[PDB]
Amino acid sequence: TGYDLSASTFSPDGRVFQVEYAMKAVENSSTAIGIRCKDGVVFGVEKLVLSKLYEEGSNKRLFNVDRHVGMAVAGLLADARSLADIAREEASNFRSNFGYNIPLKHLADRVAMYVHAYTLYSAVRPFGCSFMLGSYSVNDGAQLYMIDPSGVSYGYWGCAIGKARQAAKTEIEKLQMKEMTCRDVVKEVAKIIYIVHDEVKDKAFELELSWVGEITNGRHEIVPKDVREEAEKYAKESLK
Amino acid sequence: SYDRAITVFSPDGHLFQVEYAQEAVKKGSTAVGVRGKDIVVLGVEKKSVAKLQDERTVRKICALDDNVCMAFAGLTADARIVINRARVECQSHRLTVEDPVTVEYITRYIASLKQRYTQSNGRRPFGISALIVGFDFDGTPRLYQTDPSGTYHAWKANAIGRGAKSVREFLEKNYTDEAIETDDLTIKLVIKALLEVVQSGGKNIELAVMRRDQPLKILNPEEIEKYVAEIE
Amino acid sequence: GYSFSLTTFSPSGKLVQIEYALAAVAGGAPSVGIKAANGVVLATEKKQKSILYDERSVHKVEPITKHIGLVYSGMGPDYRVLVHRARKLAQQYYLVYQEPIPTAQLVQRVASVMQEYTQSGGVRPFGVSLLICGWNEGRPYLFQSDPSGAYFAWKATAMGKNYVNGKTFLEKRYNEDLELEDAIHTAILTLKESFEGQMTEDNIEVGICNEAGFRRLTPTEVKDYLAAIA
Amino acid sequence: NQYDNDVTVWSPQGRIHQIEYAMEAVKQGSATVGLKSKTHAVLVALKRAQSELAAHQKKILHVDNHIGISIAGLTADARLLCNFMRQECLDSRFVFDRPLPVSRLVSLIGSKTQIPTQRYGRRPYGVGLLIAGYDDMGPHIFQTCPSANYFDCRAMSIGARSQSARTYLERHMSEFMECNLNELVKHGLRALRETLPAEQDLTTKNVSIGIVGKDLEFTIYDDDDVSPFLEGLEE
Amino acid sequence: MSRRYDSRTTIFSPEGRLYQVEYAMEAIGHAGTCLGILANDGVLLAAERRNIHKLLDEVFFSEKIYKLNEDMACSVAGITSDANVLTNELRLIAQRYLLQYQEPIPCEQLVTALCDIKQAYTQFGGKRPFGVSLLYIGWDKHYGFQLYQSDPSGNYGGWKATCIGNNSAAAVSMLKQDYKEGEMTLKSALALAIKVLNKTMDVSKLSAEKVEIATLTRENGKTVIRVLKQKEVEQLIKKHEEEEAK
Amino acid sequence: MEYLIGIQGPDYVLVASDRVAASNIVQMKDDHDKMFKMSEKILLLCVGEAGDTVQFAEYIQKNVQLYKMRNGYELSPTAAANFTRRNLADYLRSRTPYHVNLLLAGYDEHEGPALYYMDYLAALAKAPFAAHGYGAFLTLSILDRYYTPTISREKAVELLRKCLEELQKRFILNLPTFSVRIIDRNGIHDLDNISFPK
Amino acid sequence: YDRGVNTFSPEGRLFQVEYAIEAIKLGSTAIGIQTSEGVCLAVEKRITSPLMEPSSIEKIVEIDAHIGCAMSGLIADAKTLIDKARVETQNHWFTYNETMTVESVTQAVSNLALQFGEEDADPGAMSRPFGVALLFGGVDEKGPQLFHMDPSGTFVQCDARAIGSASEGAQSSLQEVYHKSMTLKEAIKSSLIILKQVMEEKLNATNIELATVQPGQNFHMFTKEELEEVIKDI
Amino acid sequence: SAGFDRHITIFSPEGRLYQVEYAFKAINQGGLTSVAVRGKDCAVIVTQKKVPDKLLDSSTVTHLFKITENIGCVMTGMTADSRSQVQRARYEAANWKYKYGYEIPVDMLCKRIADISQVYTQNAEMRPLGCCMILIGIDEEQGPQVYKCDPAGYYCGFKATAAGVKQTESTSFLEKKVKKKFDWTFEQTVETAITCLSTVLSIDFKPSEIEVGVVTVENPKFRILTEAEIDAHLVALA
Repeated sequence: TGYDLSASTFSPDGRVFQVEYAMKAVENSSTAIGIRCKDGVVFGVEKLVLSKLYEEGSNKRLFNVDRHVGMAVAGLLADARSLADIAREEASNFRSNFGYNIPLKHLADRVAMYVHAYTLYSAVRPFGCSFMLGSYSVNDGAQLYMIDPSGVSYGYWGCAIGKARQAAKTEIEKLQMKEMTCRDVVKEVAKIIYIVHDEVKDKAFELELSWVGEITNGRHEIVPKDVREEAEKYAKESLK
Repeated sequence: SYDRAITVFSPDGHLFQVEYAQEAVKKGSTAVGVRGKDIVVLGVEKKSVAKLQDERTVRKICALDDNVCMAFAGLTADARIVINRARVECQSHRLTVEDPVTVEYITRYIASLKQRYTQSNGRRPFGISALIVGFDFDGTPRLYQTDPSGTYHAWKANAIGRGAKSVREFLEKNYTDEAIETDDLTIKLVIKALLEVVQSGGKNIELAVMRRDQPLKILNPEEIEKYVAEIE
Repeated sequence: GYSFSLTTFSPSGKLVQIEYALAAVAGGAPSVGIKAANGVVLATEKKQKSILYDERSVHKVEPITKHIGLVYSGMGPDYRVLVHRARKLAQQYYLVYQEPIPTAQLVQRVASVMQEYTQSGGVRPFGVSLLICGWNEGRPYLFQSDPSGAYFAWKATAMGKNYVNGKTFLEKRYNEDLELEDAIHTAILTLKESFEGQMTEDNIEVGICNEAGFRRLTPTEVKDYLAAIA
Repeated sequence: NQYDNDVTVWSPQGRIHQIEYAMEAVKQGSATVGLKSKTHAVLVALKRAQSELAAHQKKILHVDNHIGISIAGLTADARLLCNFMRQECLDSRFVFDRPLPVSRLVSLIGSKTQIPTQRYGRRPYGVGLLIAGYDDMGPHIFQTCPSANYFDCRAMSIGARSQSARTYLERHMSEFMECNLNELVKHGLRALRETLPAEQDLTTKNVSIGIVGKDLEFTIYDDDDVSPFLEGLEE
Repeated sequence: MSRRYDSRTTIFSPEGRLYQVEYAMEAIGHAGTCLGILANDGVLLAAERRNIHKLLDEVFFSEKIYKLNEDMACSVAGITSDANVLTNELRLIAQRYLLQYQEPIPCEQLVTALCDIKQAYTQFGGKRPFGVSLLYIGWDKHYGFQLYQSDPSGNYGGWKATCIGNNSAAAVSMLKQDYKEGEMTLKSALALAIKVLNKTMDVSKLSAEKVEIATLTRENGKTVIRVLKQKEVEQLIKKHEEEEAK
Repeated sequence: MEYLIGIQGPDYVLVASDRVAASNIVQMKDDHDKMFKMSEKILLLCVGEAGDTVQFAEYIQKNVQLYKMRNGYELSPTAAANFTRRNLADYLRSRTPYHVNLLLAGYDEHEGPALYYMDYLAALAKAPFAAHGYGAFLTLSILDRYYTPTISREKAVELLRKCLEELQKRFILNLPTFSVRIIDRNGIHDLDNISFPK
Repeated sequence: YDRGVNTFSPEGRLFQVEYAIEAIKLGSTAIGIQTSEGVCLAVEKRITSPLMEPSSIEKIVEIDAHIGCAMSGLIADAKTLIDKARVETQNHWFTYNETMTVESVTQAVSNLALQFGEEDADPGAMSRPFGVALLFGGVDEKGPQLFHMDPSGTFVQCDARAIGSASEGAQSSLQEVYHKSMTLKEAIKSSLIILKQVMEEKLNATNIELATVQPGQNFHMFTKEELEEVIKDI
Repeated sequence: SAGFDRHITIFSPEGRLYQVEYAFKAINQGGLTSVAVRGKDCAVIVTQKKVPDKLLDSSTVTHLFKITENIGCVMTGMTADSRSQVQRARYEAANWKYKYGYEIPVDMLCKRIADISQVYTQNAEMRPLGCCMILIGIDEEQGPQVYKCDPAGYYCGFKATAAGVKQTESTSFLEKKVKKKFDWTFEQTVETAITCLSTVLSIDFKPSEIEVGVVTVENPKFRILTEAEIDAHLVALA
């Protein structure tokens, strides 16, 4: 009887529907995945091109958070573009205040604190986005976290966001991602994305990948097309 | 603080909140006025008197300045705020500009005062319609009626309150320029216009006038008794 | 932040929200207090579902200062904030006037804060009631406050469930010239008439004030009061 | 009814109907088109008039020397953002002494549209925008939306009958990069030709264009400057 | 702020009236019966205490008969809650007059100063109005003895006589027939008040613990507010017990 | 420095002041009016820095007029003083403290005439007579000689000129042009401005 | 009730802006016309009662020497915008020591028109948009230009437009009557012919107002003096 | 029910709060459980860890928290509410030591935390947090202490606690168990506390299935028990 009219009200079952409805916007968002490895972390994005008018590089869901940190999101595409600056705030302030690079956990903390800040009131709405954050460090190495629309942070060997999660997750639970190198698995990561894909609504798409890890010496970089074509044209061999 | 939209439109475009402010004006006390040459006569009839009331506090005829007085008909609540703020505007107009308060200028501030709280967020419109009377430089009579909506006009003869539509309609036939040459022609005619709602009464009626450069004066029941003595 | 007051008038004119608060403090744990002779006696009962919860840890009886202490019947957690602001007003009193605060003036300044939350927006009224115990200028003081902020005063009173029976039991047993020790007896008698079942020293929570200050009783001296002697 | 009321209300579908009806404001107004070459970028928008006595509303605005915009949607939301866009273009040279990249400028355009979406009681701007400009990397056309998302395209047909005229942009898209100043206009005029029947043509009063280019900073041509371009080509 | 959870207290009715304000007009009608009488040599206020019980402390004072300042006192009829908040804010504004002008505040200036606070709510701020009705008596350096009556809406006015609380309407009917305008005096207002009370009082036996009356009399060039002890009051009650029949 | 003087009589208060305002080595205008009309029965004077006199006076002057409108009756002289002082003392701690030396005159409905003395330090002292400026050095010794609380207003006018003409015989400034106004039961009345037929 | 001022309609319209047009249709009817010599602005006073003085209601005010102002629809909302534009003109003149063009004057009105809102606003915010209609004529180096404005703040150069209750029958006829470069005084008398048709009352001298502007002459309001010669041709 | 009492926070016709009681029962929706037992020299918390995904890291996901040097923590409820509320608990002890210059006791720590959760209940503005906080530690004079803070703000010293999906059944199960009233040493407090959740949930916990934090007199710094010693306590039943 209107229990869910705002997020500030708890349902008689104790379940908050508005934050759950905000997750349903993520549940209907496009699927992107990334997985950490021993050498580093790899990111990926499935971009949906509806019309030929879209230029290459448009609708880029690959984000640059910091020197050693990238970002990949699932949800409303303008949401994390605010969090992009917010993530750069902690990236700039930490290096300004404490004078060295920020670990992934400390960044995933205050951001998750900022995600949960908007679930409280009735005068704001929670984030309609869910994202993962990897990195690489010398004392730490590849770590993988994810922040849901409710602001919860978990450690992950692997993770999936967007429309179909367990479709990739179960397959990621079947194949061991632990001791393998991101350079070898980046070919199979595209294959998992192609398995998540189905043609009913969506027709054509493209793959977007990013670099962080020992191959990049810890500094987050971007993959060139040809090296990705080595995975792409190999994923075309595994497409069937 | 408190920010919310108060005044909104209607399916036909009318203002619900503003029209209800005009409803309390008609169902309040009845006040009238007429603009002569040398003098303007005002009056109000209060039938709520139980004989136990002190008649100093019930006065709805106030003075915003020596050159400008006022009366009102409507909800008595919001009237006291406008009476105070306008008197503050008077002295502030004198403090800023040595010239006295212009009768037309003080209305535009009050009209903007009303309209502001009407359209501004987290406010309420005034339930008062005030009659502002004042004379400009060198014997220039000016009579003003206001509206809770903020629109003001000028009137040679005017009426507000209960059954004032018929009073204006009664004056429509009975108001000419052969009359209102002297205050005696204005007053009696006003009382003749007051005879619409007369209950066998008029000690309930309080009269006050302002004439030229002269300061405000309130008529006593004795001067009223002379006018009450002539009915037929 | 809400700037709009959460309480409005009823078609009958009575406050609807605060009227519910009287039923909120009604179903709470009963409490008894009496102003007798040298001080004011307050006997409450701390009851839980099992002995698993410690008595000494958290007490319903808390001192506001050496002189003054409070009890309550109603929502439990709502009594917390009232303790801080009291002591905060008590210290801000003691900073200005360098003296202990009289029981009279203290309640008005505390009740004014309670009534600010029935006016300003986005704040609900309190679901707990206060019994003010203080001793000043030689004469003991016992006051009663409600959720609406109205402060009362009583020679003897009762609060919580079964106050109907309690008030009738007070008009019977209560008399004048009763000592603090005798006022403890009447408070225990009312609780025996109110509470159902066996009554131990761990259930009942008692504290008093006198010329020597406000002190909370020990479980050992209550054993003699569990025998229905004084 | 229930959940359709406010922007911050999450429907069980997850969609925000006030952002939905914000995108509807684009369909409720005149069609605007823009396009770019390897260097030049051209904005051709249909100027709309309510009646035939009144002149046609000018949708083309001036942002900076190298940047200009056009709107399809609510008409007064432009000057709200236009004051900020013209301010940021001044902030660039006031500090960096160089023209601001379009990707950095549009990222700030989305900002102002991100705040009211997640806060109660406010409204997004439901007007469609066309942002084109020349910089170190050449022409970049970034279209925004009331959803606060910004895109990048070579050409766009938006507004009333948007998808109907995109077939012309889809067929000649390969030419748009190879098109010269005239060939951008030749396909720029026929871009609006697909938005109107032959009974409504491109004329001096109801049509205005603008062009920014490699060595040519953004300029606006309205009636007689486009007269040799308007006349001589047929619908 | 949302919408639904905001009840919009400041919106007019379709009849051009205020619901919350008029609910307070009935709310004060269920309050304690209270009246006052303006006389030549003084003024008094009769107030019934809604709590009549044996265990009541009753050691302090008349409880709803307060003291505003040196000049003035006040009675209380309404919700006892908001009455205490006003008395503090009244003393504040009352001392600010004495701060700058170094004079005791007159009765009219003090009333018109508070009523702007009441109207600052009904007009704007979103807060609920007051459910309290107050009578104002006092002496000033100009107008002398004054009797004022406030309301929840902020309006007020002077009165020769008036009654508030329960049975205020019918209490005026006895004041219409019996009361002589301006003729009454302090000692004669005693008999006049209780003679109207005893019939309008719903609870019989006419005891001092029910209605406790205070007076305001200026003495030696200074205003003095006095509360008659139950001894003298019961003597005045027995005086009415004489004047009821004998 | 400009000079002010006033005298409180039993039924009256008589004030006199110089109308000359000067700067540098020259006297710009000799008709400058120091005497300001606050209300019907109340009138005010001031002296100080050239710009602060007229600036600060209108604030205290017009604020009394706002009171007269609300209650219908004007302030008493006693209420005007303490309202002027506290408002003057507040401007001291601000960035622009006003240099002020003033004389407050008025006719109360009971106390009758009243005279009040204040300085740029905002110190209110009720006295039957007061002076300001450098003239207070060469004048006030004359008043204590010839003044009595029972003095008539016509004796005051006489003794006033005896105090005023001392400035040209000794004091270095000219200050030929003086003004005179008086308040009584009937309120503010005016007298001929004192001049010096050189 | 149960809605905000920023809530879009199912058709993609602002609620208060939808009814802002319906609020204008209850007001007075005005017709502006652009021509070579200037911009004609004429409106009937729409007297609501005989006892009202016709000088009380003034629907034509002069902000700039060559540029005037008009009022239609809701009467109160104009006096709020009267000062706003007059501040902008002098704030512009105090800066550059020159007169603002007629095109930029309409730019400053739409800036304050959309300031309405609820959350994230100032204390001087507006709850609802302005329900007043504005026709701004004037002459400058750019020439005489007629500007029609709506409640939403949209302004455009216009040959002729009809606003107010009688606009319907007038606007359809304005397309017929107004042609090309036809002069100013001919557009004055040709308007009153249709105005006499669209109004529900008889045409009187003081019942309407007439004011125009020329390139080498300041904007001037015409009293009953010239109005006798106006009505002389009918 | 009358009016909006089913939505915002206002007193019911009988004088209760529906919204607060809703979120109170929302703690059961966490799909887990926790318990805390006070020993002679130590305070033991046995809480459940749910790791359904092998991708989910077991170490980084924990209810056991470190508030300060000498104090640990555990949380039962919504993780978003928990993880956020613990950050403010660290501000206190920080500001505490910045103010009074010593470690905050377990007593005063729960007070300031739970009193701020009351600002939720008092306001329809901010919703209460569905996280049920249980704090332990050491007070060198009183030894170990065990507290639990409900979303309403109520707290008391507990010999044993109840949290998670089954709460009322926990205290009912702890009736006969605590009725023994024997003195539990460090190892006896650990071994007895493990029996609690093992019998009710019908599991027979594995070392990886749960996690147990402890703090002791001799070791005032908080101690995280590794899985090596957990199985050593698990064989006490066998």
